[PDB]
Amino acid sequence: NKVHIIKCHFDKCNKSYNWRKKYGKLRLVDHAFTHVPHLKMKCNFCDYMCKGIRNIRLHHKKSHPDEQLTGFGIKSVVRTSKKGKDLAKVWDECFKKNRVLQHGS
DNA sequence: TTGGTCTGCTA
DNA sequence: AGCAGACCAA
Ligand SMILES: [Zn+2]
Ligand SMILES: [Zn+2]
Repeated sequence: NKVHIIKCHFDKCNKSYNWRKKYGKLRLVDHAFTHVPHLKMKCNFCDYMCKGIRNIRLHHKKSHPDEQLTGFGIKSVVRTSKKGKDLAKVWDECFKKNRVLQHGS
């Protein structure tokens, strides 16, 4: 579980992250989504909107503590979003070239 | 908010 | 495994 330098390969982006296998991909997925125009996470309990899985979960925790029901899992985003193909596409454009992001290597 | 870092378990 | 909840710092 050593530290790896993960680089975003999207056009004109110089973002990089210190990353370990155990971290998982939340921060990386959210960064890829910043390259998706007009993509927004809408709160299912009010008119709040934001970008990013981490942010919408923080909104749920702070603004809706009576809703014990949890937000979406990271492995549900691609397969249930109407723009899921675009989301998986922007992930590949951003991070696919980082070989260590592959499972089992 | 976001980054850097951390880790128990539906281990 | 790595999700996803956690901390503090900026
Ligand atoms: Zn980027
Ligand atoms: Zn809300």
